[PDB]
Amino acid sequence: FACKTANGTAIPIGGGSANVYVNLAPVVNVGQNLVVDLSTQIFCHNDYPETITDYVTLQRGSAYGGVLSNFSGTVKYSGSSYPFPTTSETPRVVYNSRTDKPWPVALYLTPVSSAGGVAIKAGSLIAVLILRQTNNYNSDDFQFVWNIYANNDVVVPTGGCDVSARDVTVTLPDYPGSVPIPLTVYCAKSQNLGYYLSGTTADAGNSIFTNTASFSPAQGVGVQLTRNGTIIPANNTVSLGAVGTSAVSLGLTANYARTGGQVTAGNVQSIIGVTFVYQ
Amino acid sequence: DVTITVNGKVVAKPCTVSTTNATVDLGDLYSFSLMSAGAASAWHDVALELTNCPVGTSRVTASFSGAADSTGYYKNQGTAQNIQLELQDDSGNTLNTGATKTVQVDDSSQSAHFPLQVRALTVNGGATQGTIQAVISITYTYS
Amino acid sequence: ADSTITIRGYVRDNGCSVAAESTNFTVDLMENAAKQFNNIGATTPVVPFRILLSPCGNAVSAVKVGFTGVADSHNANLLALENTVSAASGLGIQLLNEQQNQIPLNAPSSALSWTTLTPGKPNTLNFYARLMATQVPVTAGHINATATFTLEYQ
Amino acid sequence: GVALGATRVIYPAGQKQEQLAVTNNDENSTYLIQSWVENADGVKDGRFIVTPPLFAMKGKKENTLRILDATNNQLPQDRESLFWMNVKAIPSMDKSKLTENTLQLAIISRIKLYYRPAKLALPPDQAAEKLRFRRSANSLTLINPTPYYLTVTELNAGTRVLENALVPPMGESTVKLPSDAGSNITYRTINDYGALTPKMTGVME
Amino acid sequence: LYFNPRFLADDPQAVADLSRFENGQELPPGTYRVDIYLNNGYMATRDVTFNTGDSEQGIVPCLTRAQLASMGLNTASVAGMNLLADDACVPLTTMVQDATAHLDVGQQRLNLTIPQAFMSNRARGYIPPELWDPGINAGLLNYNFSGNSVQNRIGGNSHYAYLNLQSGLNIGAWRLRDNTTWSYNSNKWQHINTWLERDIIPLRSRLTLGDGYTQGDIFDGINFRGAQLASDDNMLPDSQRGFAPVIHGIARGTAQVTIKQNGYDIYNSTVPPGPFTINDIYAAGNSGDLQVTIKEADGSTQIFTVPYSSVPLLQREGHTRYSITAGEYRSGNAQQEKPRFFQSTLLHGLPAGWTIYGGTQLADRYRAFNFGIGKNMGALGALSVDMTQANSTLPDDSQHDGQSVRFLYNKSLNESGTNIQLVGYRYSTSGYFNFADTTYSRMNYNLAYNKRGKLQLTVTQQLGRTSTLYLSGSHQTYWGTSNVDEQFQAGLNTAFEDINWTLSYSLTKNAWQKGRDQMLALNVNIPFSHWLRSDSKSQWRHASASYSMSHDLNGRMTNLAGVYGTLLEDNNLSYSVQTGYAGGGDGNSGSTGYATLNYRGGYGNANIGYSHSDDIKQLYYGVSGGVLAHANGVTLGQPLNDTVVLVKAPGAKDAKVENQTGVRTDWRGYAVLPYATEYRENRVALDTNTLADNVDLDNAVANVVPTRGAIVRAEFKARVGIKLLMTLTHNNKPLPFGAMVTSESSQSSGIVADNGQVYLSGMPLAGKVQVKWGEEENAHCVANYQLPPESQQQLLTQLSAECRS
Repeated sequence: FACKTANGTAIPIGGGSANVYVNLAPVVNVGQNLVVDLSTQIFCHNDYPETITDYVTLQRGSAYGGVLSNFSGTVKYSGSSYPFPTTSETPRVVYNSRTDKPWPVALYLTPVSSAGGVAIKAGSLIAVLILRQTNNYNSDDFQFVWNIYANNDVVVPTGGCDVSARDVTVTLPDYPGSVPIPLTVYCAKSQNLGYYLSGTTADAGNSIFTNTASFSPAQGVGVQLTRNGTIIPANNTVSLGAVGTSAVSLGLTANYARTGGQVTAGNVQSIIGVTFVYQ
Repeated sequence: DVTITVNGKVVAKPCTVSTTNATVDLGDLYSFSLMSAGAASAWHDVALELTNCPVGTSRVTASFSGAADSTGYYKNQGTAQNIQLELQDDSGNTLNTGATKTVQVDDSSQSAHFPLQVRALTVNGGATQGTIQAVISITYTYS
Repeated sequence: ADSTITIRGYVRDNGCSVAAESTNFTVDLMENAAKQFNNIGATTPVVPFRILLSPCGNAVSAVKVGFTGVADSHNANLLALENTVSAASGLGIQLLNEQQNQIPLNAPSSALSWTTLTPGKPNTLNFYARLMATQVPVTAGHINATATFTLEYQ
Repeated sequence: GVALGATRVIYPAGQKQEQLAVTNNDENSTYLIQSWVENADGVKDGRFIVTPPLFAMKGKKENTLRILDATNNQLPQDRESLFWMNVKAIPSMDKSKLTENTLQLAIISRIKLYYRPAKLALPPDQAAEKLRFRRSANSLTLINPTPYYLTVTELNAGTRVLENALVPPMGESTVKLPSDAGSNITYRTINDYGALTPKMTGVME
Repeated sequence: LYFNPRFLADDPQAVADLSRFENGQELPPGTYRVDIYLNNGYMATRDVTFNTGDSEQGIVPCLTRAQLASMGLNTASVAGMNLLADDACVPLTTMVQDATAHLDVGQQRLNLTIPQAFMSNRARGYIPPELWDPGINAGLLNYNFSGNSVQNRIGGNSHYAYLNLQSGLNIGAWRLRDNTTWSYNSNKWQHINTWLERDIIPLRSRLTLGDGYTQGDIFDGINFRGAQLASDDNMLPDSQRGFAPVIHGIARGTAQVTIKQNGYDIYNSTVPPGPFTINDIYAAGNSGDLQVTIKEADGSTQIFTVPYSSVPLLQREGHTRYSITAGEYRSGNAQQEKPRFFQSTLLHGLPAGWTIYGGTQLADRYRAFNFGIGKNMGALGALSVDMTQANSTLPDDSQHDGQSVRFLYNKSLNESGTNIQLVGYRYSTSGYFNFADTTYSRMNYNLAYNKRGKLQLTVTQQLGRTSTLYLSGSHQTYWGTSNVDEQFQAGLNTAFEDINWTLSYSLTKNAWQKGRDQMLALNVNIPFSHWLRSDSKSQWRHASASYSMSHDLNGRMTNLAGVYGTLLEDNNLSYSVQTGYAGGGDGNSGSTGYATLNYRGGYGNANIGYSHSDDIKQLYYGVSGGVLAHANGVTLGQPLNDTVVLVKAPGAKDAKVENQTGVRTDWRGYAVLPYATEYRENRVALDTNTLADNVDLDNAVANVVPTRGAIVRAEFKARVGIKLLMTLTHNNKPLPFGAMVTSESSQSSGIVADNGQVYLSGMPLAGKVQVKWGEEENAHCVANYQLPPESQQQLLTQLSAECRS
């Protein structure tokens, strides 16, 4: 029994327990999204296929761990589907080969949130699984708990929709300014969506954002957001209709805004957020 | 959810000048008044017109320049002797060669003005017969 | 070159000024009592007098001098007194230059010479005068007359 | 004690009146101003009404004389006129010193007056370039073809110093010339502003 | 005063017209509102009770001790004046030697022959405070209109309309002003400022209620709204404006003190025997030291040198300037509050070159203290070290402390080369703040970036005789970041013969952006005035040509050239056509051009400015003017510059005053002067050349002392009538030189010239002619005249008449 990996080092800390370091590749699917696929990185084999037979199975009470412990989902165990954490024993899988075959365990998650995702840092607790390994040599049984840790900064999305980027930095020209914002929104199912504007403002019509800089700020210069033909105010649900599965953009345009009379030369910097609302 | 970083920059653009040939005439003077050391002629007010300024200009600094002499005043370029030029303002400041002056720009009309004054005086007294020629160059600085 | 200011102006020079000075006669008729003498003899004390020329310009180079007045019937080259009753009886005032010469009375400007001066420095003309008895003797009275110092520019 | 405006007064044709500033310097003396209009011949003419001919001046004060025109266009329009102006000064004296025998003086300043006609051909700025001579053995005759007035000063015929001479238009003026003179003639003319023009030579025919 | 008529004209009899001038008429009154003169100068006008005396006229004036103090006479140089009372006659003619009386009621004057040896001392150029005009109860209006014609290729249809309006009001001694605009794009009023100031004559202050700003000297400019109690330096004369040390000298006897400077004499006066003070030295820091000596009569001269310095913060001993402001804070920002503060400054002069100053700012959440001492020591220059201890308050409830310092040094030299003028080294800590930072709050850390150190450097240089080098540069440091603010400027000024050469250089650098900007341009000015022929009326003359070449050392090479001159004789229409060419730098070219037609008429100013470029074209146009609403009506004219000099001339239709181009007179006869002075004397001259044939003025010299923001009239009595020349003969005998000819029908009189000629102005068609040359013994020449109706289109008529008796 040796689950040798190529991307990380499965150091057996605590006997059977180990801390494997694998990568994260979230796959946005229909209905049930993929979070962690252990069937492509960890290769579990047997050095003695003629004298002993490994029987890897899963016990009960194995939920997530860390900040994702309040979620749920399903799990795929060698083709068979089961909800995440199983109340009962899953059937055993035989292991009698020297060929480095993977461990077919795929972790899923039920989308209860619309568009946003949870940022996972490198080297953190993800999910706690209590495994179980028996043998045909004797009636002995040993317990061991493996932990899934990360090695990079990959944000796992929760919903069935995924945006292009999360950190978009645009550069405005020196007054006038009209540049588009590249942002594409794709989903796995044709459903209705809705976005709105939310930020720090100080005007009366709720269309001019504030300017919070750090070194020599500007006065009388505001940030105004709009589409091709209509200025979009703050806190207004704007629908687009039937969202396809192709590259669908918003069509936003960032422009300047004058509030006061006296304009002093300075630096312009603000914070603009967005939140998708299901319809 | 999704963060948007918006960064901009406001620059300063120069304005448009209107007047560039404000000729101040002194007329005719007598030699009896400039005989004694410490007398002067009458003042002559003059102003400038700086309108049509774009968004990004609030501080206009004007710089003076010209020829000087051993005293510290302006050098006459005529055939007359013992006579100099003095430039002052509405606050009692001596505007020499290289003097600066920064005023504020109104926003409701987007204009700017520079009121000045040119008189005629002597220092040592006893002005000779000749003409008075003086060229004053003013360069506009934007910041 | 954005804004230029042209300063223009012209002045004119002033002419000279003449300062006058009076002259008192303190001869007290010393030689006019016992003389009983011809008209060619006149022993009178020389009373000097000067004309002040205090500051001029550069527009004055050479001027002309002259002395006009009322001549006498006995001699046109002499200065008569006032026709009063409290005066003497027959006198004359002879004018003299720096070189002690007889100045011609009522001479025109077409028979005179020029006089060059220097600007900046103050000018001073030192002239002289004396008296001259004309008639057979001099009675007591008052010696009063007048003169005229007329200059001429260029 | 008497200071006029300038050495000469230029009166162009077409004007109405001129100004003449008189500045007194003696503060502790009172002077009387008495003016009239003479001519080059000696006749006391009355074709120029001057205003205030009799006025007293006390202390340091400045006034302005005015000269009108009363000629009724009886002058030739081909040349200028040479007129003279006199300013007579009368001083003052005390009351308690009449028992002595003093002597007062009279000051008369002789200034010239010109009459420039209108619509001429040659301007007076270059009216001193045309000057022809006639070098006689014992004399010198100047020729002024231009109908204007020229004041020739500092006349030098080499190492000799001559006097001033005035030349009328379209006439001849014979002046004295010494036998020990040079060849070239150097002279400096006088303009209308009373300034001093620089040196300029000239060869004759 | 007795003249001799023997040499006046060459006969026994000329006019008994010599008594009238000096002592002509004696009279018993008294109170008839006579002026008071003191050595030919108008001081004031009071009512002096005249009594019976023993003099040339017969009457003597009666003054007091307190009235002679404000006149100018030293009461301490006269013994026995203090023993008298304050309500009796002072015998000045007997006690004070050589003090005669001279009363002339014909022109309302009273002269006092007082010598300067018994008089006191005052500065040369003193103006009396009782000769100030507060104003005329009227109003004030001013306006300005402008427009634009901006046109482009793609999206080039826009228009602008900028209108201005200035409302003023002057009732009594109050100065009420108002300013407003009117914008119009392709749209309402907007108030800017409204204050109410009031000058103070005895305490020499300037009360201001409303909008205003403080001085920039101790603290930065703060726009406020409220009370403003401060003094003005404009009321002080020009002989006492600046810095001048007190010269202490002891003279044994009557000597002559000649103050010499750089080999030239600048002052020459007599001093009394004993102590004497000199306080009439002008401000000249860049002219070396002073050489004051005493030329005693024996030949003992005291040679001593006194150093001199020139710092504007240093004051003179005997002067005190203070300023107290109160009101709210208004900066016009939408992210600031309106707190309350209290600024008060005080400056006092001390002897031996010492100055003490300091002020405080008392706000609710701001306290700043300043304390500076200025030391002048002579040959080492000067030094002014101040300490600024402020205590601000951050808006996030955190109190902090901090102190500041400013190093200022000055140094002058006479003839080794050029000297330095100003060096400023400002230094502060991290916990230093300003008044404007505390007012910037939009609550419910923000920023922590202030100034650290400021360095100034400006060194001028004069090498040779026709060359001047100017060097100037600044320096500024901030905390935390490494942003360095530098602004270097260098220029060259040389004039070869008539042509002027100018070579400048700039180097700018900011903190919010990157890249060091520089510029190296030149300027060639060739005036075309003396190079061409000169004649009477060219209309092309007073022409000059300019030529500039710019180079920013980055590939962009541009140029500029323009020819400007005059066209009219009166110099009213001004043209300015300039052009250039672009290329390099970023690949942008083009041929720009400008055409501005400035015109200055009598009623309103108007200008046409044509602009041309590659893709931007526009036209400049605007009409200005000013409306003066007075009691006699409405008089138009040029726009004022807070100085109103009104000229009242009934009958004048085209008389230009003197020195103004385009300023004329309307059909009613009123004129305004926007270009004049304040708190001093002025000279309003009147040319009578364009007053061709019906109106003859009497005088043309006006001498009034206006103030700041007042209306002063100008009385000039005109005469209506025609002039004529006559020849009066008294029984085939001519009239003497100088007589009096009056008229009952007209206001004017006459003066008889030589040969029986009289000049009259403003006379009717017929009138009685009264001739009285001597004393009133008999009525002798009473005549008249009769002008013919045919002769009317002439300038002057000449006729004769004859006396009837």
